Amino acid sequence: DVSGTVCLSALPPEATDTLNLIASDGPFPYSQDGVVFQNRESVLPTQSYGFYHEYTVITPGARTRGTRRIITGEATQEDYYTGDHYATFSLIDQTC
Repeated sequence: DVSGTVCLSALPPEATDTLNLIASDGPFPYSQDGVVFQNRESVLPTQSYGFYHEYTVITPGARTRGTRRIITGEATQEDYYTGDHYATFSLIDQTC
């Protein structure tokens, strides 16, 4: 299930960075940025394989990708933020 919609400005600033890189088709900081997200656990709505992709939202100080991501859907501004390593997601509203 998607846990509601969140304004971009209420997310960590790194989420804004990640969306800016998605908008320019990268390049990206991690090799895993832009791989297909399978939605294996069906947390997000069911869509075709390849409908979703994932991108790192950098955690300051982390040596690894940490727990924060944006998952894109192929729909117009369909983007989800997770801060808890894909457990929960909120739809990102870039308008606020």
